[PDB]
Amino acid sequence: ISTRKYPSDWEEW
Amino acid sequence: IVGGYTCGANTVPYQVSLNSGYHFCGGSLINSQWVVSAAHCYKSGIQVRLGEDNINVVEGNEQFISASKSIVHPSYNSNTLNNDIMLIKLKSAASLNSRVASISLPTSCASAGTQCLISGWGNTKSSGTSYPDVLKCLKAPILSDSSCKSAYPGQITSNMFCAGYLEGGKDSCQGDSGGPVVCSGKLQGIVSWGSGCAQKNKPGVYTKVCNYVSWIKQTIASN
Ligand SMILES: [Ca+2]
Repeated sequence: ISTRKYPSDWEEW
Repeated sequence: IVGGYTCGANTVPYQVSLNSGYHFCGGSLINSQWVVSAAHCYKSGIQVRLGEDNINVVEGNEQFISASKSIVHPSYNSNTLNNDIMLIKLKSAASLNSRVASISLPTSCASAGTQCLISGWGNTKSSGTSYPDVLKCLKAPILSDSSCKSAYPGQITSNMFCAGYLEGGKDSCQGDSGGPVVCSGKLQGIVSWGSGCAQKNKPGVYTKVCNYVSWIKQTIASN
């Protein structure tokens, strides 16, 4: 929840 | 960028968009063939988009170049975010012009209170979502190491620094990762992480580029 990638970091796991 | 302003077209000529069928991260052009971004922005297939202002419209200053190599720091840790840096080699050299230009690497680390320019196409809201078409900018100071550690106890390594505003309201955000923090014409930081965006006592946390200059140069020379 901390990294600043779009849409989020967790979304890519 | 929350609480920033519209930069103006091509006023940040080293800013790039990393695209995987959509914008997902920023980056900084450091020579005609190489970009600096965050390690957590790695993907296997990246198209680098240089010269962008409106990322949703072909306006005529763009250059779209595929990445040939995307090189994450070998000591990057995805749990702690230490060593959050990546080098991207372009498949062909960009054509450098007034709208597509490199940014210098630092010769020394920056001090607390130095004002920097942070830019990107990330979210412009601190609650909910609103993504811009055009590039946004924020002027923000580097904080003292003690203030940074006090904001994020147990989490700040020697490869990170904080910049921004402890009162909240102005920060980088999702979609800004990998993009530049430029201070006195040098690339000092890479957008990395924070707790929420633009929240009180939770400034942005940035990779400390001055710790990597030798690594960058050697990686480029051997690739
Ligand atoms: Ca465009």
